[PDB]
Amino acid sequence: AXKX
Amino acid sequence: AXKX
Amino acid sequence: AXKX
Amino acid sequence: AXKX
Amino acid sequence: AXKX
Amino acid sequence: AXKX
Amino acid sequence: GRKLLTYQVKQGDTLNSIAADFRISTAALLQANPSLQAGLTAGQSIVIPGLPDPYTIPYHIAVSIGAKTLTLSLNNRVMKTYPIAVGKILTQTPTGEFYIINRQRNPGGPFGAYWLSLSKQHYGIHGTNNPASIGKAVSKGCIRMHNKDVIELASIVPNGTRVTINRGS
Repeated sequence: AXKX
Repeated sequence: AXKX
Repeated sequence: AXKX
Repeated sequence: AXKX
Repeated sequence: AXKX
Repeated sequence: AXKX
Repeated sequence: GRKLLTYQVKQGDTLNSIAADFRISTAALLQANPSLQAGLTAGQSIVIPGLPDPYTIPYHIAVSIGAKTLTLSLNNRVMKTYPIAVGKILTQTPTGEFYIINRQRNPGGPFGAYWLSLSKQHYGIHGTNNPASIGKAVSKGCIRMHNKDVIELASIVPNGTRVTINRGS
């Protein structure tokens, strides 16, 4: 659940 | 389980 | 997450 | 703080 | 994979 | 796994 | 041959958090999987030192969120079904494929005699001092069972047991  |  |  |  |  |  | 457990990681989970949640040594993780020190490979099956293979285990735990029950299947055959308690955190996982990492025996406190550590601190199973809280949904509590239920489970199922937390809907 967490952008990259 | 599960396939993408 | 946490445990008990 | 969480032994076992 | 996983079978025998 | 895997010496062997 | 040493059949050990294999955990599938994603992209976003901190290695430190994984080691902490699993209650294992960070060095051991890099020992079994030397690629972890370089980068987190999403979709890769990592080896967990100390955990047995989850398929070799002839015990399948089918958790039903909407039914607040734990279906214990021996050799793929339903043997017993016990009522359990689940929290809002349990309704998040649709499949909830987790494995038991370790089992704590007699903590001395009101943990419910035994504590079954799953692949997630909020998805772990244990007893309680108030059995009236079992069978219903809780705010943000982990999987809770009866004192005798957790004792029975801890005797029948070993480590690495595959707990499938299905919502049912």
